[PDB]
Amino acid sequence: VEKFNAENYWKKKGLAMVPLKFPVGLGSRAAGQAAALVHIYLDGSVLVT
Amino acid sequence: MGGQEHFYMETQSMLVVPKGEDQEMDVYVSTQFPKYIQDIVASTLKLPA
Repeated sequence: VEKFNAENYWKKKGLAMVPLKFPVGLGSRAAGQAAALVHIYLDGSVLVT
Repeated sequence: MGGQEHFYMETQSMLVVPKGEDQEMDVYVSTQFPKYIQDIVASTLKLPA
């Protein structure tokens, strides 16, 4: 990229690296609660929600 | 001893509504046994319950 930029006046290249820390978590324990419902029918098949 | 007609004032009535996804049926029916309706319809369509 430095080679290109020294050789080219009206076009330039650039390069960057960036690190990531994305913390995950809500305000409280109640905000992160969750629920489901599961039925098994007599033919063995399952309905979930 | 003679028989007897039920003579429920509401005659046999149903509305059968396909969802249009994964062969889902919703069956609205005047019945005493929803689970049996589920089974016979599912069986007929060759679908899991």
